[PDB]
Amino acid sequence: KNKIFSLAETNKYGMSSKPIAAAFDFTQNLLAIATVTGEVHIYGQQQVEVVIKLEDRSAIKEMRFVKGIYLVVINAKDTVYVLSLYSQKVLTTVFVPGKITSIDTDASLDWMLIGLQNGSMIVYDIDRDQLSSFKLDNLQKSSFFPAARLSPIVSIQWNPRDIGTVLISYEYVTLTYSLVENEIKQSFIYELPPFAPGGDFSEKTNEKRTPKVIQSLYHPNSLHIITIHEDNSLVFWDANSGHMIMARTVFETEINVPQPDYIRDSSTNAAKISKVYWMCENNPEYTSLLISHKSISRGDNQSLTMIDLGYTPRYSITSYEGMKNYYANPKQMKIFPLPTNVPIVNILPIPRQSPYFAGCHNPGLILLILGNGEIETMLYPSGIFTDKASLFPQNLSWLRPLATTSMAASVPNKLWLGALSAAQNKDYLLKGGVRTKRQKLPAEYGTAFITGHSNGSVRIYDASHGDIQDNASFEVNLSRTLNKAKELAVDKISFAAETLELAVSIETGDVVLFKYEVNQFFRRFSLNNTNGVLVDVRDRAPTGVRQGFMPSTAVHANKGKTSAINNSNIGFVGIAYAAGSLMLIDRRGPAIIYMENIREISGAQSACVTCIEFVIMEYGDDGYSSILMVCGTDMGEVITYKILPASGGKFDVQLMDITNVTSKGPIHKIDAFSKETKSSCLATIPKMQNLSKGLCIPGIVLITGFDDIRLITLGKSKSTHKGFKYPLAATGLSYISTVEKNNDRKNLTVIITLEINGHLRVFTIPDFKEQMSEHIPFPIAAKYITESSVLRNGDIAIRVSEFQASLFSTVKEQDTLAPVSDTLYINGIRIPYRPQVNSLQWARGTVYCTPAQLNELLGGVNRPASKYKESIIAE
Ligand code: NA
Ligand SMILES: [Zn+2]
Repeated sequence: KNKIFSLAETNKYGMSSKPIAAAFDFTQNLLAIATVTGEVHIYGQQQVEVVIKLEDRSAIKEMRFVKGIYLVVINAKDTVYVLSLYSQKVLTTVFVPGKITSIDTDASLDWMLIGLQNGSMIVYDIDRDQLSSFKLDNLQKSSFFPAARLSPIVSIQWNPRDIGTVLISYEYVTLTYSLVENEIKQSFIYELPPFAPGGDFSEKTNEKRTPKVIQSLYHPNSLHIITIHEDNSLVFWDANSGHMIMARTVFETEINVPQPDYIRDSSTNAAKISKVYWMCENNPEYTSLLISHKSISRGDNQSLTMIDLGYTPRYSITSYEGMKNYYANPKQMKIFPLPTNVPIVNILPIPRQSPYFAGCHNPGLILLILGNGEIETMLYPSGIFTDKASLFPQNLSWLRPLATTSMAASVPNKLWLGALSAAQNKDYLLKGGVRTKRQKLPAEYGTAFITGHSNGSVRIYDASHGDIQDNASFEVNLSRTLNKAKELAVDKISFAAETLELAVSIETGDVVLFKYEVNQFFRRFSLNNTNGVLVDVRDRAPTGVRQGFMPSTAVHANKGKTSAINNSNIGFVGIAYAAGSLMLIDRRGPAIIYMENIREISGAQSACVTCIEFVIMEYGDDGYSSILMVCGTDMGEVITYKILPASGGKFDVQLMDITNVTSKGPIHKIDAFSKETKSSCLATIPKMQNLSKGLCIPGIVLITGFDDIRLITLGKSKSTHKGFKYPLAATGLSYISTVEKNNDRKNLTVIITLEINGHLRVFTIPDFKEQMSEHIPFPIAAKYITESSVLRNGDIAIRVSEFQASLFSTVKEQDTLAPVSDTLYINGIRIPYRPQVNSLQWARGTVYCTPAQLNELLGGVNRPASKYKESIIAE
């Protein structure tokens, strides 16, 4: 009933599925990340983010930004899509005649080279949506190995300084090809004589070998090239003479020389090479190689290796031996240990100097997408990994690193907005696009989101995209507060919205308290230093932050993991431990005012308290309101405590009673409302101050069990209950206002419920008359569904999966403005001049070719004008 309620999704957070591939455009300075189900997220400065969903739900293999206005996306079905960063829609879909095994594009060119399984190479005109007549047959079969198996094209790359030359690798031969002269310029075939050790994974060292090629790359100067093979061999060649300069691996050289008495001196089990990147610094004369390794076993066997080659000797005055010396004695080699044992699925360097040199021009950061969906960021060349949420839009923080817990709360905008105004994100990395202003009409309450991570970090921000809320956020790190590096996974979180206080529990059982406030402005700190349970960590506050969530106390009970926590809005914090202990702390102090193991009080077989809540209402029938701490146990028991203002501003704790309320344990949600006004009875400072008035407010407490809800009156026996067909995921009370008369404001208190399978319901209380019944529109993960939070205005924040959350509204009538999108493409940004062959490095030998001339070669003299408005715009 009630035309008042209607289910609608208001917002999405994180990603609807696992990230699988990424790309970056230097010119527009935008980051694109694609998922396993065909969605493409494009990010820019601050919170700029646009999502484009492909018709096909197939996974994305590769993406490239071209001409600064197009995004080329290729899915698993070898279907090529071309997206417009100008109109934010798909411009064309193309099915490729064959299996795509390699490609290459260039930010300044309209052409994409495509290698196929059959070893052929075709060229596609991205700008005019047409295939070129230019096609290459399998050169390996026709010119080098006719009797060999039909080889596919393993890799293709545009010559860094000459758009008219391309580097092509087949399995057993690599070669440079001139599109202008239409002929093979040079070839390179890596052969090992008998007794040559070869790469770490080389087999039958006794015979002659031609180890398959897995990748080919041009040296930034374009005069040398490297070929990497299956045995892990790294071979450097002079691109013009074809002379093989030197063959080596990460640990040795002269691997091409026969050594019948060779013995592998390695205390490190080899890791097969996955991919290689040739980087260069601001000044192209300095370069380095970044190498990734496919794991063996399954334990952190995925580290990155960097070989800094330093200054490249001048080509014209360096002998082959000089060059061999250059490659044999790197300026430096360092291994970058990956924080995780999870396999890397995609590596993307983030260029800082220009879009050239295959997008590796002075990258100060490397983006990594892991098989589990986590996204890592490693500073280059330092190798320092960072999880600073502030570096990218907040929606990406759900991935860096994955959230282990989360919640949402209705917070009063009064002080909330003041805190956000002073917390704008001023140090994000991306610069592209413009965030479209989406001003949200004022409200007394806003929505705060809070996430915990395996990292030990906790992110805090507003779920809205308003002027002040959109780009504001806070991040607190327990690794600092605790001077710890392992065992930091956030287990539970409690956020007191009225006093902006925070309680964080970690996997060890320790709990740290924080509070939004002004800040005070050793390396030996350890919780085990003192014998006290309350450890002062006030001085462990973040250095340069004038204000924010500052730490105060660390709770070191040494009582195991927590079973429940609740930072009240009245200075008290309740903490329960799986082992049975129950603790009550008064922030005024701070001090522990109560601590007993509830197992010695249970009438049932209660092992621990599974839920804690603070209320101010009449206990039983004593005629006045009291401060009551209500606790639900894993066995359906409810324990009620009275918190009484005592002498010297302290408080006494009095156990009122323990009652076995339901066989549907455990109790995981507690709430309350007044019997007459049906307004919230959760404890608040103003309510606490009113105690001196001696008012009496009888109320009803809601006890949420496994699959049943109990309505009870504290201190009384009578009650009611409502059972559900499916287990309950989350419940909560909502307070709504409905106009109807002439300007009459009639409020309504409803309870909203979410079952673990995704079904959502709204009921009026205490009669429990259903007002709405609908299922969430998509599959939801049982694992995270229980983190969901019902909000004060009828909204509900739901965690759908490991990387996704959605905000839903249940109240139909709402002040909704038509959806709007951010701007991605910015006009007038000039794409720099591509590097050219240094007449100073290799004078002559090259054949200058302008893009105009390349366009004629590949497109023909009568190349049509494109049908895209984007073609002319991009000039
Ligand atoms: Na926001
Ligand atoms: Zn349903």
